[PDB]
This record gives sequence, C-alpha cells and structure tokens, in this order.
Amino acid sequence: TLSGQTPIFGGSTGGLLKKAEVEEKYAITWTSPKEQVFEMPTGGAAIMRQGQNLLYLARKEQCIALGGQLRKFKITDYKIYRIYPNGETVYIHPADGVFPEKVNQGREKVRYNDRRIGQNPSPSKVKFSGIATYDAPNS
Amino acid sequence: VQRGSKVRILRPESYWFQDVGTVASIEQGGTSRYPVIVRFDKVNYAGVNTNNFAQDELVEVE
Amino acid sequence: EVRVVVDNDPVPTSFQKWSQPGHFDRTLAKGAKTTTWIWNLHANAHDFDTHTSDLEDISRKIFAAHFGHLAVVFIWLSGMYFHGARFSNFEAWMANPTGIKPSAQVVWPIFGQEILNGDMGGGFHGIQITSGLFQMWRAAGFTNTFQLYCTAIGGLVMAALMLFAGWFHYHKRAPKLEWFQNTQSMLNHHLAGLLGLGSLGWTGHLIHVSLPTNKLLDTGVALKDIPLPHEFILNPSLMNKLYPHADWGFVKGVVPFFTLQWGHFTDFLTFKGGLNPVTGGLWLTDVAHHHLAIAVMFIIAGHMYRTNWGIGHSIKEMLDDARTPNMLPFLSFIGPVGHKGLFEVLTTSWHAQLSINLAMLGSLSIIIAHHMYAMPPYPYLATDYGTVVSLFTHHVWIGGFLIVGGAAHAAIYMVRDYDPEQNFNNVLDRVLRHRDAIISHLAWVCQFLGFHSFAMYCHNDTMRAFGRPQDMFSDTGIQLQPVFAQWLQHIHTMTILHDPVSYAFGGGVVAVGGKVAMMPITLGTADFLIHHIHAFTIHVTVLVLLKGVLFARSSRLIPDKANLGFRFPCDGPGRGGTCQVSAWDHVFLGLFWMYNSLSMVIFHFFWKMQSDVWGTVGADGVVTHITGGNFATSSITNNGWLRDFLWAQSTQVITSYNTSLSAYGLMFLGGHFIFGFSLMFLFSGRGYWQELIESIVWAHNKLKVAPAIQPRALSIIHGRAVGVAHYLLGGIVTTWAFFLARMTAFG
Amino acid sequence: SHTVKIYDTCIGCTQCVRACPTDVLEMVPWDGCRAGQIASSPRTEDCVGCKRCETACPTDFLSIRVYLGAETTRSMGLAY
Amino acid sequence: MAALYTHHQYIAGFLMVGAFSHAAIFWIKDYDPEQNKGNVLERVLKHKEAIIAHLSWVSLFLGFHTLGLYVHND
Amino acid sequence: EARYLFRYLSSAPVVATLALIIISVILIVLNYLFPGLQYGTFF
Amino acid sequence: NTTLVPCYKSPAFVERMKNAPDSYYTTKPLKAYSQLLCGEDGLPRIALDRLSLAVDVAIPIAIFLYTAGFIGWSGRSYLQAIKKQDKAEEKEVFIDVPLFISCMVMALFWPMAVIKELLAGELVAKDEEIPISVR
Amino acid sequence: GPGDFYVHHAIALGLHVTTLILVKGALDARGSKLMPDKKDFGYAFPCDGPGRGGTCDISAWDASYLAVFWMLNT
Ligand code: CLA
Ligand code: CLA
Ligand code: CLA
Ligand SMILES: CC1=C(C/C=C(\C)CCC[C@H](C)CCC[C@H](C)CCCC(C)C)C(=O)c2ccccc2C1=O
Ligand code: SF4
Ligand code: SF4
Repeated sequence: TLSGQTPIFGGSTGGLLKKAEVEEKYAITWTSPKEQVFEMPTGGAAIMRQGQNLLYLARKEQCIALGGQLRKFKITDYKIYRIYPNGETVYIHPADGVFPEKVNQGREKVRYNDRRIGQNPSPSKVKFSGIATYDAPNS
Repeated sequence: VQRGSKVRILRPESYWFQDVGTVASIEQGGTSRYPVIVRFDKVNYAGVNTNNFAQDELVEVE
Repeated sequence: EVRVVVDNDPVPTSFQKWSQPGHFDRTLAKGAKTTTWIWNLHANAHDFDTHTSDLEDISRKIFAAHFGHLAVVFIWLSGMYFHGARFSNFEAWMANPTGIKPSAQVVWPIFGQEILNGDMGGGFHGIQITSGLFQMWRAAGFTNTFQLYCTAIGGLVMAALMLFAGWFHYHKRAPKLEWFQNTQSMLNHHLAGLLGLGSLGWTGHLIHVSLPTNKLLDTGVALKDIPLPHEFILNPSLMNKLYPHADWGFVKGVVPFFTLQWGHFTDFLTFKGGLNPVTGGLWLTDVAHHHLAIAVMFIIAGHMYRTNWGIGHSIKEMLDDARTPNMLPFLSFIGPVGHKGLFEVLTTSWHAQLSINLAMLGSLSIIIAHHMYAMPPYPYLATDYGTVVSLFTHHVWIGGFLIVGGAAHAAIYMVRDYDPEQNFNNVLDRVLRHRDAIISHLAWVCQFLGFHSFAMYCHNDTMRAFGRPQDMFSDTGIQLQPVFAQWLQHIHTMTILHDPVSYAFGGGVVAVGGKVAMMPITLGTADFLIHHIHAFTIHVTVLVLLKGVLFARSSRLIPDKANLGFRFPCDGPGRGGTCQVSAWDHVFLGLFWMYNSLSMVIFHFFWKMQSDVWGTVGADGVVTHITGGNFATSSITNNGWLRDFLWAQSTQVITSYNTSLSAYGLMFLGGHFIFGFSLMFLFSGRGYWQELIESIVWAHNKLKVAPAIQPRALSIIHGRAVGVAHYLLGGIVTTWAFFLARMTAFG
Repeated sequence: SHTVKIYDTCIGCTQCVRACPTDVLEMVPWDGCRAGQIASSPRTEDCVGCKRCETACPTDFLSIRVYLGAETTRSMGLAY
Repeated sequence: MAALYTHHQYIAGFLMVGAFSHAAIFWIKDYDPEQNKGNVLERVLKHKEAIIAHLSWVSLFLGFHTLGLYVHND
Repeated sequence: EARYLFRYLSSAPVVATLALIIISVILIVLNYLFPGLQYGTFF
Repeated sequence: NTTLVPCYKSPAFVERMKNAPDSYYTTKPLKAYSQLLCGEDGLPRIALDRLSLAVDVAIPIAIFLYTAGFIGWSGRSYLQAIKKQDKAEEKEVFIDVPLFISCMVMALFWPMAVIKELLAGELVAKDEEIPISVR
Repeated sequence: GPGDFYVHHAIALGLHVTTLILVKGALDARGSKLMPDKKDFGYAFPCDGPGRGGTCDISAWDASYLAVFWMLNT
C-alpha cells in the first residue's frame, strides 16, 4: 500500500473536496535527503520531510505537475497512486517502474495507425457506421 | 535522390506541398520507411523547416 | 555602509547593435523568418528582465531608461511653454480672463482646416485649449510671453541634461547592485530631498513671485503697471504696501522666523480655508502656507530611516517584527512568521516595486481629480467649465490605467519573481493558501452589488414605463437616502477656520462673475444609486484583476501555470477549454472593466456638475443650471441616461459641422469606428485569419511577388491586445470629443 | 476518454511524452526510426485533451493527434 | 409596409447564411472525392484559393473606396 | 562607428517613415494648386 | 442628356458663389467647378457620357493606374532582384536602396515591360510550382 | 441619386465579405495548410490547440459564425 509522513503544510483551500471522498483521490510518495521547501500544486509552499513523504492530491495533473517539480530538486523516485474510496490503492505512475520517456520492452503499440495522418478516410466512408474516420481498419 | 539535390514535394498533407527543398541526409538502413530528410527555406508554422520524407513522394528538379 | 559604488565603462558606445534589431532576445537575433518577428521585437524591447538574468545588469537598464523618459517629459513640457509663448493669446487672456478664451495651437492654412481657427475673443483665431495651462501660469506669476519662452528654452537644456545622464549611467559610470539595494537611504532623499525641498522651493516661489503678482492682478493693473518678479526682491520697498505686517529686508525681514515671532507672517500665511471670491481659486496665501507645512512634514519624515550614522529606523526590522507574539489580538491571525521575508521581496525584484508604485500613483491621480474640482486651486479655473471637466476626466483615466498596471506587475511578480523559499508561511504565502476564499467573497459582493445597483435602475425603468412613478426608487417614491454621506456633509460644515472650506459640502455659493464656481453638491436617491454603481464596477475591476494575481501561479485547472508563463494564450481545448487562463488575460479583461468603471465616474461627474453645480447667476441670486436639476429626477432610469444625457447633451457634437467645433464632430465619428473596428479582433480568432492569408499568399505566389518574411496572422495574445487597444482608444476619443464639444460650445 | 492516435511519421524524439501533463503517452520500441521508438497511448482514459503533445511534435503535419471525444470527469479536470 | 420589408430581408439573410452553412456540412460529412472524380465538384476545390483570393479583392476594393469616399465627403 | 549608422537608416521602419514625409508632396501639391481639385478639374 | 445641368446655368450653384468666403478654398476652386455637371442642389456630380466626358473621366484612370502599377512593379522587381541574390530574408527588412531605386526606374516604362513577360510567359508562375493545400 | 450610388457599394461590400467568410468556410471545410484534417474533427469543434501559432475559430462552423455578424451588419 502507501505510507509516509505528510510535509509541513499549514493547511490550504485548493486541496481536496467532496470528489476526493466519493469518487477518487491520488497520492504521490517520494523520499527526500533534505529538509527543503517546495511549491504546492494546491497553492502555497510546504516543507518536505527527510523520510518517506506522502501527499494527497485531487487529480492526476496535480501529481505530475508536482512530479515535474521534484525532478528539479533531483528527486526522481516518486510513486503516484490512485485511491478509490473503498480503499483500493492501485499504482499508476510510473507503471512499469521505468519513466515513460525512456523506452522499455514488453510494452505495446497501443492506439497506433499504420498509415500517414493525411490518408485517413473521408467521413462519407464511415456514414451510418459505428466507427469514426480515425479508427478506419483499412491501412 | 542524393545529398545536396533540390527536390519537390508530392505529399498533399504537408506544408511544403510543391515546394523546392534541399536534401540534407538519406538513411542507408533500409528499414526506416522515411529515409530522406529534406530541408526547406521557409518554416511551416512557428517551427521546423526539416521533415522526413519517403522516396515515392519526391520529384527532383535538378 | 551606504557608500557609493559605480562601474567604470561597462558598455561600449557604438551603432553596431542598432543595425541588428532583436539583439536582446536570442531567438530574435537569429533572423526574421516570419512577420511574428516584427511584432515580437516591440513586445520584448522593454522586458529588461528577460534580456539578461542578473539584477545588477537589469537595474542599470532601469535607471538609464528613466533618464531617457525624463528627457521625454521635458520635451513635452517645453512644448507647452513654447506654445504658450509663440502661438497663444496669453497676453489677451491675462488682461481679461473672463471674456477671452484660453487658446494655443493655431492651425495651418491648408486643406480648408482653418475653419478650426474659431474666434477666441480679441481677434485671435485658434483652438480653445482645455488643459488648464493658462490658469496654471497665472498662479505661477507669469505675466509676459518672454517668461514662458525662456522656460521652454530652460526645459530643452534640461532634456539634454537628463538625456546625457542616461548615457552617462549606462556607458560610463553605471552603479552596482548594492547601490540600488539601500532603499532606506533612497526614502530619505525622496521624502526630504525631493518632496521636502520641492515644496520648500515652491513656497519660496509663491511668496516672492506668485503672491506679489496675484495681489496686483486682483486690483487690475492691466499688465503695464505690474512689475517683473525680480523687482519684488531687488526692490523690497515694493512688497511693503502689500503685506505691511512684516519688514521685507534682506537680513532684517527673515529674523522673525528665527526668533519664532511668526505673527509677522500671518497676513500672507493664512488659514482662511475658502475660495477667493474674485478669481474662484484658493487663496495663494493659503496655498503658500500649505506648502510650508508640507515641506516641514516631509523634511522631518525624511529623517526616519537609518543610513550610515546609526540613528534611524530600519524597514528590515520593522517588517520582520510584525509576527504574532506582537499584534493587536483581533488581527493576530497573520502567521507566526508574520511578514519576515518581505523586505527581500521589494528589494530583489522591480516588478514587486512597480505594482505598488503604480497602484499608488493611480489612486493618487483620482484623489487629485476629486480635489481639483471641489477645491479649485487656480485662478479662473472653476469657471472655465471646459477645463474643470477635462482635468477631472484626464486624471481619472490616467489614474485608472495605472491601477490596472499595478495589477499587471503584481502578476508578473508571481509568475517570474516569486520564490516559495523566502515566502514560507509569511503574509504573502497565507494569501495564496486561501485564495478561493478571497475570490468567493469578492465574486459575491460583485454579485450583491450588481443586483442592488443596476437592477434598481431596471426597477425604476419598469415603473416609469408602467406609469407607476410612486413605486420606483425616486426622491418622490421609495426614497434611498445616503444617510452616512449626508451626515459627513453636515460634519464638514459644522467644523468651521472661519471660512467654509470646500463649498461642495455646504454653505455659500461662489459665483465670482458670470458663471458659478462652486455650489453645494447635495445627495439624494440618485446619488445613493450612482455611488453603488461605482462600488459595483470597482469591485468587478478588482475581482478580474485579483483573480489574475492569485491564480497566476496555479489553479485547479492548470496546476503548472507558472511554467507556461505570464503571457500565454491558453492550455489547449482540453478540460472543456482553457482559453484566457493566463495572468495576462485578466489584465486584458480588467481593462474593459476599468473602462466601464471610469466612464461612469466621468458621466456621474459631467451630469451632476451641469445639473446641480454649474450654471449662471443673475441679478437676484437664483442659479439656472446647465441642464437644470436634471440629475435628481431622470438619472435613476437608464432610459434617462440615454435620453437626457447621451442624446440630449450630444446636440453640440452632432450639429458641429461647418463650425469651429468641426474636429470634435469628426473625432466623435472617428471614435465610433475604432470601437467597432476593435470588435473584429476581439470576437474572431486567428485560425480564420491564418487560413485567409494562405489564399492571399497564393495570389502572390502565382504572380511571383511572394515575400520571404512569411505573412502570418497575429498571435492569440497579440490579437487580443489590439482588440483592447482599439476599444480603449475609440471609446475614449468618442468621450473626449463629446465632453469638449459640449463645454467649448458654452465655455 | 479522448482518442490519441499515433501515426507512422514518428521519429522517436520523445518530445510528446515529456510534454504530456497526465502521463498518457509512453515510448515503446519500434523498427522504423533511428531511435527505434514510437509513442503509444495506453492511458488514454487520463487524456485531459489539452493538445500539448501536439505542439511538441516536430514532424510536419504531426504524427500524433488528440481527437476530442466523449468527455468525462477525469477528461475535464474537475477537482470538485 | 416598413416592418414587412425588414422582416423578409432578415429572414433572407438568415436563409442565405444557412445555405452556406450546409454547404460546409456537405463537404465534410457527405462528399467523397472518389465518386465525384473529375466532375464539376472537384474542379471547384481544384482552384478554391482563386475564388477566395478574388472575393477578397472585391471586398478590398469596395471598402477602400466606399469608406474612403464617405470620410472624404465627411 | 558612423558606417553602421546609415546601415540602420536603410531599415524597414526608417525608409517607411521617410516614405510618408516624401508623401508630404501631397501637402505641397494641395497648397499652391488652389487645393480644390475635383475629378474633372485637372488636366 | 440627364438633368445634370452644368454649374454655369444651374440656379442653385450660383448662390454657393454668391455668399462665400475668399481665402484660397472658395474662390478659385469654385470658379473651376463651373464647367462641371451639377444637379438640382448645386453640387458638382460625376456623370459618364459618351464624348463630352470621354477623356475627362479617362485622366483619373490613366494617371492613377500608371502609378498604381509603378508602385507594384517596382515592388515586384525588387522582390525578384533580392531572391536571385539568395539573401531575401535579410534584404526585406534592411531595404537596399541602391537597388530599389534601380528597380524603380525600370518600372517607369512598366506597360511596355509587363507585356514583354506576358508573351514570354514569365509573369505568372505555373500551377505545379505554387504551394497549395489538400484539395 | 448620388446618395444611392454609395449605399449600393456598401451593400455590395456587405454581400461580398459575407460571401467571402461563407465560401472560405465551405471550401476550406476539408482543410487547409493550418490543419489538413478538418473533416476528421467534424463541423463544430473549437480549435486545434495553441500549436502552429494558435488555431482559434479555425472550424467551418466558426466561419458560418463570423458571417452572422456580417449578415446582420449588411
Ligand atoms: C428587425 C428585423 C425584423 C422586423 C422589423 C420584423 C417584423 C415582424 N416580424 Mg419578424 N423576425 C425576424 C426579424 C424581423 N421581424 C428574424 C430575423 C426572425 C427569425 C428568428 C423573425 C421571425 C418572426 C416570426 C416567427 C414572426 C415574425 C413576425 C413579425 C411581424 C409582426 C411583429 C411586429 O409587429 O413587430 C415587432 C418587432 C419585432 C422585432 C418582431 C419580433 C418577433 C420575434 C423576432 C419573433 C421570434 C420568435 C421567437 C424566436 C420564439 C419565441 C417563442 C417563445 C419564447 C414564446 C413583423 C412585421 C410575426 C408574424 O409573422 O406576423 C404575423 C411572427 O410570427 N418574425
Ligand atoms: C450589459 C451587459 C452585461 C451584463 C448584464 C453583465 C452581467 C454580469 N457580468 Mg459582465 N461583461 C460584459 C457585459 C455584461 N455583463 C461585457 C460587455 C464584458 C466584456 C469584457 C463583460 C465581462 C465580465 C467579466 C470579466 C465578469 C463579468 C461579471 C458579470 C456578472 C456580475 C455579477 C453581478 O452583477 O450580479 C448582478 C446581475 C446583473 C447586473 C445582470 C442584470 C440582472 C437583471 C436586471 C435582473 C434579471 C431579472 C430576472 C432574474 C430575469 C429572469 C426572468 C426569467 C424569465 C428568466 C453579471 C451577471 C463578473 C462576475 O463573474 O461576477 C461574479 C465577471 O468577473 N462580466
Ligand atoms: C430548413 C431550414 C434548416 C434545417 C432543417 C436545418 C437543420 C439543421 N441544421 Mg441549420 N441553419 C439554418 C437552417 C436550417 N438548418 C439557417 C437558416 C442557418 C443560419 C443561422 C443555419 C445554420 C446552422 C449551423 C451553424 C448548424 C446547423 C446545424 C443543423 C442540423 C442540426 C440542428 C441542431 O443543431 O439541433 C437543434 C437546434 C436548436 C435546438 C436551436 C439552438 C438555439 C437556436 C440558436 C435558437 C435561439 C433562439 C432564441 C432562444 C430565441 C430568443 C427568445 C426571445 C428572448 C426573443 C440540422 C440538420 C448544425 C449541424 O449540422 O451540426 C453538424 C450546425 O452546426 N445549422
Ligand atoms: C484582422 C485580424 C488579423 C489579421 C491582421 C493583420 C494581417 C495585421 C495587419 C497589419 C498590416 C499587415 C500592416 C503592414 C504594413 C506593411 C509594412 C506595409 C507598409 C509599407 C509602406 C509604409 C511603404 C489577425 O491576425 C487576427 C488574429 C487574432 C484575432 C483577430 C485577428 C484579426 O481580426
Ligand atoms: S509524436 Fe512527436 S515525440 Fe512522439 S515519436 Fe513522433 S515526433 Fe517523436
Ligand atoms: S491531450 Fe494532453 S494529456 Fe493527452 S496526450 Fe496530449 S498532451 Fe498528453
């Protein structure tokens, strides 16, 4: 699962709302070799600890805007979770342990078209059909 | 299509459709499917002037 | 230590970089690919914080560009004194400041535009100026046009002095960073040396040039008999029939000041507190005493901060001691840090200093506009009705642009110069930590006031149309009296010394000759309803601008907004659409709201003055106002603003063809063009326009006349900046041409 | 729930993956480039729609598209 | 008589903006270049940057000399 | 160096702001040509 | 043919010459408007007749359209001059005035220079060398 | 009379610009050099992001839209 001490943050207003209790809630988890201060994605500034840190955010763009901030503090070990309200913590970033910029094997060409972009079919080819013109199984 | 030659573009989806460009490099691997890199003298839209092309959509002018 | 440090010759002086435009940005110096390079060269020429990175080299560019700016004001200030010297009727106006109209700026005889040379009284043909220059030079003691000419010469050699000092402090002796960062020493010399010695120098001019000259001009010496101002100092017996309670000698007349027998000055340093009933302005004995109490208070307050002699205050310790062991217990909520780390904000960044110096200079220029109509300071200013309105309207617009600039650089500070290291839990961190509670309660009081100021104008508009004039918010129907503002008009007339300061409050009608200078401005339901239009439009102007300062770092939409920049169009069509999320596009939207706020301040002024203050007095005592009590009954419906103000008072700019007000009728209609022209750039987007250049580039590539600077449509930000630069130009020049055709058809 | 398709004009410069704020794209191995990579979008349910991967693609008439489709609660960026 | 002229000219301006609104929906949704090969409907798209370049000359002609001839007379 | 000065006065805004003071010859051709010059009244 | 009487015997134009100022704008340009056709309100109209205003309408055509195609031909022959020098990116901002004047005096005889490129086929660019869109 | 010459060239300016916006909306409904896949995005879409300079109002819906301001004006 997840664990860690929360950073020294004096409370905010841009934090979690009733969506985080009812639908989904994200959690970033990093570790720091320093008692440094960083900028919160929910507005303000907080002091991260020296052990395992743990911060609950509301949506995934707030975690990776924070994850792109820790990479400028030379902290590139963060794990992002997604916490459903029944307690199910899935682990979503980075999925394979490796960052999505550098290539790993076993990964799949998912949502890939084997044509140029300019040779997509016309929307009159797909008239009264279920598919869109960018799905288009020919080439 | 050698390096330094001037070539015209037959790609209808591109910015430089029927524009003369100078070939910069051709790949000798044979498995990259867009080997020839041609450099143009006008940028497309806030950006590049080089683009990878195939050899079947290029007609040389000299 | 507060010592001086400079740098000997840091920058060479050559025309080598004038041949390479765009040298300051690295992407602009590599060539002009498209026509966006043309516009980016001017949008970044003064962004000195992006040319370099170090604050030592930025602050030398700031300091040397102020000198080249001061050398631009001195060119314009030598153009106002030169036009009063050679192309004016200042001689004919000073002899008779009632019948002769103030005019400079004659027009050349070409293109038939000499119809603008109307008759100004006394055979002078020119344009009636409404800038108040003539009423200001009379208060300075100018009598002949030679003294105006050698002020315009003396400013041209002061422009070349200030222009030489910008070359000298960037190319020869440029200061270092620790010379700019002693702002305690700077406040000592600006309070005492600039604002204290400036109002000590001016109170020496007033009692030696202005107070003798404006005493003899009230007896009507008709500009032969008056002496030149050096003859009141070279001949000290000449200033003894005037002001006889003093001695007026070179050493013998000053010694009442040092022996503290200041009753010898009580005839030309008064505390009368009223308007001069022969001229209309304040007493120049009352003004000369005022600058002496200002120069004492500023030279005193310039010895507050600590320079290198130990004694004095330090702002570093005063800011860092406002934590919360030591506050008042009802405002002890601001942090155990307090605002430590805030002297490092206003010293290590010029955008933090510019946002305070613009909002203070903006709010000062509206306080100035509200005081020069109610306490008119110049002789024959208050009865020149074209000058009273064009000086209120000028400094309200000037002082409202600077407020929006004070909220632009309070947003460039957050995107660029904001540091979460030095601002942990201080008074600025704690504002961003609750910024959805500032904006929630601001967007409610903008909503509370929009219903209770504007929808009470729609209630009155419906009751007046229904034929129910007893059901609407009138002085005859449901009265809404300004209870707390009718009471302050009662206080400021029951605390009078013996003359009623500011006749706007009450008591007396100053009616110096012909027209009326000042009258009580009473407040009814039409003044309750219109002060809440002003309270509503100021709060939405704040709400637009404060939303761009607090949400300049991040939001719930884009949590990495400070990495996209200050001036960016959007973050794509995602999240439903995120156009105008930047901090720039809240300055852009707060410029329309500054416009709507200040155009109702100058419309409340222009109609309340005409109906309840200005007018003419007969031989009994009753006053017939310009529109005649029209604001009380008809300014409560906005069909009455349409009919009784915009339609009925534009009969002087509509019917201003074939006459001398002909240019105001053209600027009125040229103004309506630029407003409607602005809506091309505001309403449409650049993807239509870029896809329209491509069909026009084709017709040039066909005829082989295509350019290599490739034609691009304007940016998203650049297309919004030219849609607000035209709305705020053609919406101002159509009000400038209506305020001035209405009042220079009367006087 | 947008639709991020990726076409074979890719060059494997990884610039769309570094520009994505939500980790929708990732680099998989391929044979038709010198980098040997091509982008793929396995987390298209996290597509916020902002087309920031589209401004970073340097191929002319870019090799990645975002087709804005049926928007949901995580494809519209609602923290409430 | 006045309210019936202005009625039917604003109806006729709306019905002509919609005659070109569904021209655009026809090109997107209901046109294919393979079936309309070489006919009169491909020939318009073959030179469509010469119709837009000439509608933009008549527009640029009639506004430089209609606005300019008013504000000369103004 | 004064040899880079007139290489700046040949740039775009300079020669297209002296392409408006040279079109102050419409000021002189409408000063002494009794300015009213209609479309039938000049040959 | 029309009711546009000349301004000599128009009974509403002579009042514009009766009560008028003098200076330079309503005396000599007003007696030069006397040979102009004017309606029933004394304002000189511009009609199009066969021969009485044949060259009276053709002087504003031929005088303008020469120095309309004199600005356009010196701007076209300058952009073609700086593209054979292979420096057109930087010669369009910094105008090379020894060449722009040389391409101005080559455009002084442009009607006998355009038709030397129409019959030679060099005025227009051919359709397969011009950039277009997906059409 | 001459007051009717002038308004018919405003009417002609009006009918030509609002044809220009509608013909460019109809003929560039397939796509142009700013975005060559306008058919894949439908009739009414906002834009294609701030890339390639910015593409506000690029769709064929948003040119059947700027010509309602010109229909009402004319
Ligand atoms: C300024 C242009 C203009 C003018 C002068 C008119 C004038 C007229 N219209 Mg109108 N109309 C216009 C534009 C105009 N129209 C446009 C662009 C539309 C398309 C939306 C309409 C659609 C329309 C309809 C449906 C009807 C008229 C009718 C009339 C006639 C009677 C109304 C009247 O006395 O004048 C009053 C002043 C007006 C501005 C008339 C406004 C009428 C509005 C536009 C009706 C719109 C219906 C609305 C969209 C749906 C509301 C449903 C619900 C909320 C109740 C009158 C001659 C009525 C008629 O046919 O007479 C028997 C009628 O049934 N018109
Ligand atoms: C006259 C046109 C107009 C109107 C009515 C509004 C109205 C409003 N603006 Mg807006 N604005 C306008 C023009 C207008 N604006 C323009 C031209 C711009 C261009 C830059 C803007 C830019 C702008 C910005 C940037 C902002 C606003 C905001 C607001 C809201 C202010 C809150 C408020 O006042 O509550 C009062 C409501 C009114 C004053 C509307 C009139 C109420 C009527 C008279 C009562 C209705 C009676 C009844 C309920 C009708 C129901 C009948 C039933 C049959 C349906 C408000 C609804 C601000 C906001 O969001 O507030 C929090 C906001 O920040 N505006
Ligand atoms: C015979 C006439 C006719 C018909 C059958 C259609 C049919 C169609 N049009 Mg269309 N069109 C027409 C004329 C017509 N149009 C005209 C005259 C114009 C010029 C204005 C247009 C411009 C147009 C555009 C730009 C689009 C269509 C679209 C469509 C399609 C879907 C309609 C829709 O969106 O859902 C239902 C529509 C509504 C429920 C109306 C929405 C609200 C409107 C604006 C009424 C507002 C009036 C207001 C409330 C009244 C004021 C009240 C009072 C205070 C006065 C449909 C096949 C759309 C399409 O094909 O998508 C791919 C599309 O984008 N049309
Ligand atoms: C009209 C318009 C344009 C097109 C605007 C253009 C093309 C700017 C026009 C400026 C012209 C091109 C000035 C150029 C002058 C030349 C230098 C010629 C002068 C040379 C002589 C002086 C010799 C946009 O790009 C745009 C973008 C976003 C929202 C709205 C709009 C918008 O409304
Ligand atoms: S989409 Fe862009 S970043 Fe991804 S492989 Fe293609 S060129 Fe590289
Ligand atoms: S739309 Fe946004 S989140 Fe989705 S792939 Fe593009 S940049 Fe990434």
